[PDB]
Amino acid sequence: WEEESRRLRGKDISPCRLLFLDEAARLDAKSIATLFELCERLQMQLIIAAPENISPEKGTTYKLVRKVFKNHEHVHVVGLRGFG
Amino acid sequence: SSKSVANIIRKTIQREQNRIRMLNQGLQAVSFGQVRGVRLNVNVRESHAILLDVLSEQQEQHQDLFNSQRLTFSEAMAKLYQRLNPQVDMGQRLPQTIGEELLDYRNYLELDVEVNRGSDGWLKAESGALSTGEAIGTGMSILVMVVQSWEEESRRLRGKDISPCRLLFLDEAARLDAKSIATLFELCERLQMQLIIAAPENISPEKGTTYKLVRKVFKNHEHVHVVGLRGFG
Amino acid sequence: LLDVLSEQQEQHQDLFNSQRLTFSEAMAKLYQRLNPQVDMGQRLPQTIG
Amino acid sequence: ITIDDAPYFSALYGPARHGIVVPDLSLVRPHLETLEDCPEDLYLIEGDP
Amino acid sequence: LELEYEEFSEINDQLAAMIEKALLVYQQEQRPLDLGAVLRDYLAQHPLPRHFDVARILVDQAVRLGVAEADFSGLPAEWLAINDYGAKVQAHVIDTY
Amino acid sequence: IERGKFRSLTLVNWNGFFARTFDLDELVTTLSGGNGAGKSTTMAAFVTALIPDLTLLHFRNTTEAGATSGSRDKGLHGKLRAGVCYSTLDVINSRHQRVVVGVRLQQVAGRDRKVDIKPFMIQGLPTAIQPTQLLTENVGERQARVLPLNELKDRLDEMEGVQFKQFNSITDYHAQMFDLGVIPKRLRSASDRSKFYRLIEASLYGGISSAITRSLRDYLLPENSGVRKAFQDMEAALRENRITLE
Amino acid sequence: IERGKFRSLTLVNWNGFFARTFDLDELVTTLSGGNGAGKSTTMAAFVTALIPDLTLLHFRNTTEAGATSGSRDKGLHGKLRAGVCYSTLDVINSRHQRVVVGVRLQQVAGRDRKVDIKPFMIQGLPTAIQPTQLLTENVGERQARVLP
Amino acid sequence: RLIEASLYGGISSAITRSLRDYLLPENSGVRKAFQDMEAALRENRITLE
Amino acid sequence: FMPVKLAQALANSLFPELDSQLRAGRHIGIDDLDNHAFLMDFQEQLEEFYARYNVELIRAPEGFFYLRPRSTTLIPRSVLSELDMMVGKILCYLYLSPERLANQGIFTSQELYEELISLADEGKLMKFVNQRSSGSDLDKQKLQEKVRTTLNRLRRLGMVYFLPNNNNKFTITEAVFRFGADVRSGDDPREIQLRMIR
Amino acid sequence: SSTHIEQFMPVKLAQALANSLFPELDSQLRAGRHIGIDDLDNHAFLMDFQEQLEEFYARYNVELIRAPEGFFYLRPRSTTLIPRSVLSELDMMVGKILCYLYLSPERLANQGIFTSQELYEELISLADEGKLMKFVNQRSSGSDLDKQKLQEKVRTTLNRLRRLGMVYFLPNNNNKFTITEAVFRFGADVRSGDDPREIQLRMIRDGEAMPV
Ligand SMILES: Nc1ncnc2c1ncn2[C@@H]1O[C@H](COP(=O)(O)OP(=O)(O)OP(=O)(O)O)[C@@H](O)[C@H]1O
Ligand SMILES: Nc1ncnc2c1ncn2[C@@H]1O[C@H](COP(=O)(O)OP(=O)(O)OP(=O)(O)O)[C@@H](O)[C@H]1O
Ligand SMILES: [Mg+2]
Ligand SMILES: [Mg+2]
Repeated sequence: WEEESRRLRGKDISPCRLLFLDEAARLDAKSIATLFELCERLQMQLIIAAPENISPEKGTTYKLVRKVFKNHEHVHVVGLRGFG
Repeated sequence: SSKSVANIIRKTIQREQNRIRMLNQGLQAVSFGQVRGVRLNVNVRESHAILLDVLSEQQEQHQDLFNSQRLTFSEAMAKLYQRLNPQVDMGQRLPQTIGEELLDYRNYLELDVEVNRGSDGWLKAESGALSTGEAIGTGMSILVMVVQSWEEESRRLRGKDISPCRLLFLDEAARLDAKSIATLFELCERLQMQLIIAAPENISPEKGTTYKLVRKVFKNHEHVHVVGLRGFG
Repeated sequence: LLDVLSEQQEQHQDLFNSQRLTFSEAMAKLYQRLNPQVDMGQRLPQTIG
Repeated sequence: ITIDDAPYFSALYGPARHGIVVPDLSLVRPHLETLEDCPEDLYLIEGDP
Repeated sequence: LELEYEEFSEINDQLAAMIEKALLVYQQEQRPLDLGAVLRDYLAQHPLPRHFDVARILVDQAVRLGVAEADFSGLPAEWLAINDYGAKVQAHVIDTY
Repeated sequence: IERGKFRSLTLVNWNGFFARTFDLDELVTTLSGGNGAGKSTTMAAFVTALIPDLTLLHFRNTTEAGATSGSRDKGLHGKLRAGVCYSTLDVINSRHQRVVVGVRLQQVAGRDRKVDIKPFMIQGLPTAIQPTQLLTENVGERQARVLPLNELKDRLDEMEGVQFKQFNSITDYHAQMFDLGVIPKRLRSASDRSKFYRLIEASLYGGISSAITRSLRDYLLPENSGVRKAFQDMEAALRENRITLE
Repeated sequence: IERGKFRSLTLVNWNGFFARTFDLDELVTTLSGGNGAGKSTTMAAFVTALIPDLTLLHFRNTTEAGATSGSRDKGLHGKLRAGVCYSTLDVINSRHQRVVVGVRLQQVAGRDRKVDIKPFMIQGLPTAIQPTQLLTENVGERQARVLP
Repeated sequence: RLIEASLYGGISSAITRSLRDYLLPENSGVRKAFQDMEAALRENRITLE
Repeated sequence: FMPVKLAQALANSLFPELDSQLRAGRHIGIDDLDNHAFLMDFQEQLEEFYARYNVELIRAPEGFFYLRPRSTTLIPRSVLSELDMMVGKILCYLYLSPERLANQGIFTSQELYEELISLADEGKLMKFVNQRSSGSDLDKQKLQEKVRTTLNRLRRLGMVYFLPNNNNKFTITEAVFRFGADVRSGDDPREIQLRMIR
Repeated sequence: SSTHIEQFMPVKLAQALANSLFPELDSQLRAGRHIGIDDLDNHAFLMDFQEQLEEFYARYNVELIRAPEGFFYLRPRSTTLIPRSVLSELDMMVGKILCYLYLSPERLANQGIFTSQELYEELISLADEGKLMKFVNQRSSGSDLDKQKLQEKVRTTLNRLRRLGMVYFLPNNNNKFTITEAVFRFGADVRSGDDPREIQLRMIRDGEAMPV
C-alpha cells in the first residue's frame, strides 16, 4: 500500500505504521522475540494486551486495576519498569 | 380428565423449579473479573399459565370440547388453546401435533442465563457485553450446570453403587488471571470434576500434575520429549 | 489467449501451424464469456473479455 | 427407585404397594362412608408425603 | 494525578543462572544425567516454599541436553520421589547427547 | 460414594509421539510447552478416543474459533503417521474394576486426507500390564513394532480372565461405556452424540457457547413420559379406527 | 526520511475512564491487568478514533473470533457513559508537525442503543498543551468538568 | 479489514481469499490503452447478443 | 457455490410467502408458530441472505423478527406518518398490567379513540388533521377516519390483530414494543411511556 | 449423497442466485422495470439463466416473460403473491406516441435523441387536442395556462415511464432522452391484423391488460 501511493504522496511524507494484537499471551517467548525484531526492522509500532506482563524488557508497559467505588467504577493505571 | 392433568403438570413444573433452584445455589459467589454470580432464571409463559388455570377451574365452561367423542384428547387440548389467545395462527400442521406439544411440560417454561455484574443488578448474559475472561468463566459455569442435570437424569437407569466420571477441558488457559483460576479450581474441586488445561507455560498451578513438552528432530524425524512433576503443596 | 488475440492472420499464418493457437478459439471463449464463477462482490467483475 | 432395590421394596410393601399416604388418617374417617366406588381393598398409610 | 511506578524482581533469572552453570558439566563430559538424583540433590539447597519453582526451572534447563533413548522402548518410567512432603518426578535417563 | 476416575491416556505412533502415556491427576493436569509442541494434539487424541464419530470430529484452529465448516479437511489426518495408530483410556470405576477403552486409527490412502477408525474395549487386565506394552513388540531393532488388531486379539485371548471386545457400531461402544459408568448419559442416537460433542468442544475452546445458549431448555431439562403415555393409550382406539377408515 | 509516529491516546468519560491519557512508545506498548480491567476497551477506543465509520465497527469478543454473526448489538454503546465523550490521537508528522485527530462520541436517547459520532481535527496547537486539560474545564476545587 | 484482522490476530479468512485485490496495485497506463479496446469489445457484445 | 443450509432454507415452501411479508416490513412474532420456528431454525443463514440487499434482519429482545434497511438499501423504502407514531405509542401504553383484567387482551376502536383524544395535546391534533381546523365535529369525524386508516396500516405491519368479524375490535401483539421507550434500571414503564407521549 | 446441493436445488439455479447481479435485478424486476438490450450486464444475465429464473419466480405465482423484441418483464397471475397495478390513460397516450416515434424512420437521423417538445408536438398532431385537454381540466378550452399544465403532466408521466425503464434521459441534459424497444408493449392491441374486440378479450384473458 505504501508503495502504491508513492506517486500521489508528496515527496517528503512517510505515513505512520501501527498494528494491534489482543491476547498476546497465546505466544511464547521465542515467538514474541521474533515479532519484536520484525516490527522494529520495519519501523512498525505495536500495541499488545495480555493479562500478565509478557514483555518486561522492551518498550513501555501500563498496569490497569479496576475498583468498585461509591456505586460506580474507576480504573487506576500505574506504569511498570524493567529493573529496580 | 381436567383437574388431575393440571395437577400433574403443576407438580412436574414445581419439581423442576426446585431442582434448578438447588443447582443454582452452588454457583453463588463465583468471582470472574467483575462477574460475581450466575443463575438459571426459570419462568412460566403467560399464554400457558392462563390455559393451565382455565383447565384447572373453568372446565364446566368447555366440557363440550372435551367429551365430544368425534375428536381425541390432544385435539381437544389444541382446540382449547386456540380458543384462548385467538390471535395465534397455526401453520397448517395437524392439531394432533399441537396437542402433543401442549402435553409436553417443557414447553411451558422460559429459560435465561443471568449474571450479577459489578455495581449493577442481575443482567442477561450477552457475550458482546463481557470481557474475555468473564465469558470463559460463565461458559464453564453453564457447562457444570448441564453435567449435574444429566447425572441427576440418568441415575434412575444406573446401578445403586455407580458414580460416573466427570472431566472437562480448557485450551489456551493463559487467557485467565490467577484469581479466576483459583475460582475455577475451587468449583471443580467442590464438584469432584477433573480438569485438563493447556497453557504455553505462562501459568504454573501449584496443585496437580504438570507435564513439560519439547519437540525435537531426531534421526530426521519429529519427536516429543516429555517430563512430569507432581505432589507439590 | 493474449498470444491468440495479439498475432493476426496475414503475417502469422506461417506461425499458426502450431497446435496450440488458432483464430476460432477467440469465439470458443464465448462459452467462458457468459459467466465465470466469481464469488465476492465489490466494484464490478464481469467476464473473460 | 433403582432396579436393584425394586424387588426388595416390592416384596416389603406387598399388597400395600399401591396404597395412599395420608398423614392423619382421622380426616378420612368421615369421608370413608361415601367410598362406594373404589378397589375392593384400599390401603392407607400415615406419614409425610 | 501523575503516574506512579513499580519494579520487577530478578531472583528467578539469577536462579536460572546458577542452575545452568551447575548443569553445564554433564554435557561437556557427556555424563548420563538422571533427573531424580539431580533434583533430590539440588532441592536440598533451598527451602520448601521455593522447591516448586526450582524444579520447574531445572527441568527447563535439563531437557535441552540430548534425549533419552529409552523413550522408544515402549516401557513407561516410574515416579521417583525427590524430597519429603511427597514430591515426585517422572523421566527416563538422558543418554543420547 | 467414591466417584470413578480417568487414570491415564496413551498415544501410539501419532505425529511426534511414537509411544507415550500420560498419568492423569485426580483434580488438575496441566500441559505445558512452547508453541507447536503438541498440547492440542493430546487433547485431540483424548476426545477422538471418547467420541469416535467422523461426522462430528472437526479440530478447527483456535483462531477462527467460531466460523463455519469451511474446508473439507477436518484437521485430523495430519496428526497421524503412516501405519497403524492407537488412542486408549484407562479408567477405574466405583467398583474398582480396571477397564481399558480405545480406538485404532489408520490413514486411508488416496488423494484426499481421510482416516479409518475402529473402537475396542478390554476388561480384566492385570494391574501389572501397561497399554504400551500390550500394543508393541520389542523386536531386535532400535525401535519397537506396533502390532495390528489381529496380533492384539491373539495376544489378549491367551490371557486368563481377560476379555477383548471389538465393536462394529459406535452405538454399541457408547452403550458399554455407559453401563460401566464412564459417561453420564447413554447416547441413544446421533442427536445425543451431537449434543455430547457440543458440550465437550464448547468446553475445549471456551466462551459462552452459542449453540448451548440457543437450546437451553433442550439441554437442562429432562423429558418426562408420565404426562403422555396415558393419553397415547386412551387415544389408541380412535387412532386404529381412523387408520382403518382411510 | 523520518517516519511519522503516534505520540499518545486520550479517553474521556468512557466506561471506567473519566479522563486518562496513555503515552505510546516508539516500538511497543503493552497493557496488563486482570480480566475485566479495560485493555480491550482501550483498543476499541483507538480503532474508533481511527475509523469512525459506524457501519463497520463491530467489537466481538475474542472468543467467537472469525464468526460472521450479525449480532444485534455492535458492542460499542455499552463502553460509553451518559453525556459527552471523546477519543483523540496526537501525531507527529514527518514534517515535524503536531496534529490532533479525534472524535466526539455521544449516546442516543431512545430504545435503540445507537451512538453519534462527530470527527474533528486540530492543527498548530502549542507543544505545551495537553489534550486532557484542553478538553476539560476546572470547576470547583479540583473537580473538573467536560465541555461540549 | 486490515486493522480488525490484526486486532483479533491470525490468518484472516477474508484476507487470504482475495489476496490479489489486496496486494496488487492498479495501473492507469493499462487503462488508457484499454479504453479503445473496451469500446470495441462492448460493440462486439452488442452484436453477439 | 452456496452454503448447503442456506439452499435448504430458501428451498422450503414457506420461504416465498415469508419473503413477501418481510419485504413489506411485517414483523413476525411468537404468534405465527410456523414462520417464527422457521426463522429460529435458519436465522444464521437468512441474516447473510438479506445482508446482500443492504438490509438488516433483527431479532428483537422480546422475540419478534423484523427487517431494518440501511441507507444503501436495495429495497425501496417508505416512512410512517406522525399520526402513525402517535398511535403506536398509544398502543404501547395500552400494553399495561390492568389491561389483563380490564379487557382480557381484546380492545375496541373506541378505547383507542378516546385514549388518543384524552392524552394528546390539542395542537398536535390540529397538526394531524389541518392547522386551520378548530374543535369542530367534522374535524373529529375526519380524525376518526384517519384513526381507522392508520390502524389498518398497523395491522399490515402485524402490530395489531383484528378479531375476525366486521366490527373493529382487536388485540395487541408484543411487537408493539418497538414503539416503546428506553428502559433504565428500576424505571416504571408507565411513567417513561407517558414521559415520551408528553 | 447427503448434504449435497442437488438434494434441494438445481446447481444452475443456485449458481444464478449466488451471482452478484441478482439482488439488484430482483429488486428492480419486482418494482416493474422492463429489461432491454442496452443494459448488457442485466440482459446477458437474464439470457444465461432464463429457465431457472422462470421456474424460480413461478413459486410466487408470477410469470417471467420474454417479449419477441427481446425484453424481459414480470406478469403477475390472479393468485399472485406480489401486487399488480395498471397504468393511467395519459400514460397510454404517451406510450403509444413513444412507440410511433421509435418506428418513425423520418426521425431515425436523430440517433434516438428526442426532446419533450417534439414528443408533445407529435401527440397534439395526432390525438384530439381539445377533447384530450378534458383530462387535464373539465373546463379546458385551449387557454395557455391549461396548455402549460398539460405539458407539465406530460413531463411527469414521462418521468414515470423512465422509472419503468421505457426511456433513458441524457447524462447531462434532462430536456432530451432516448427510447428503448420496451415501448412496443403499447402496440399489443394491434400487432395482429384482426378484430379489435377479440384481441382485447385475448389480452384480458392472458392478464396483459385491464379495461377502465
Ligand atoms: N493437521 C495437521 N497437519 C499438519 N501439521 C499439523 C497438524 N496439526 C498440527 N500440526 C503441527 O503439529 C505441531 C503441534 O501442533 P499443536 O496444535 O498440537 O501445537 P500446540 O502445542 O497445541 O500449540 P499451541 O498451544 O501454540 O497452539 C505443530 O507443528 C503443528 O504445526
Ligand atoms: N459493551 C459493554 N457493555 C457493558 N460492559 C462492558 C461492555 N464492554 C465491556 N464491558 C465491561 O467492561 C470491563 C472491561 O472489559 P474489557 O474487555 O475492556 O477488559 P480487559 O481488561 O480487556 O479484559 P480481558 O483481558 O478479559 O478481555 C469488563 O467488566 C467488561 O465486562
Ligand atoms: Mg495449541
Ligand atoms: Mg478485554
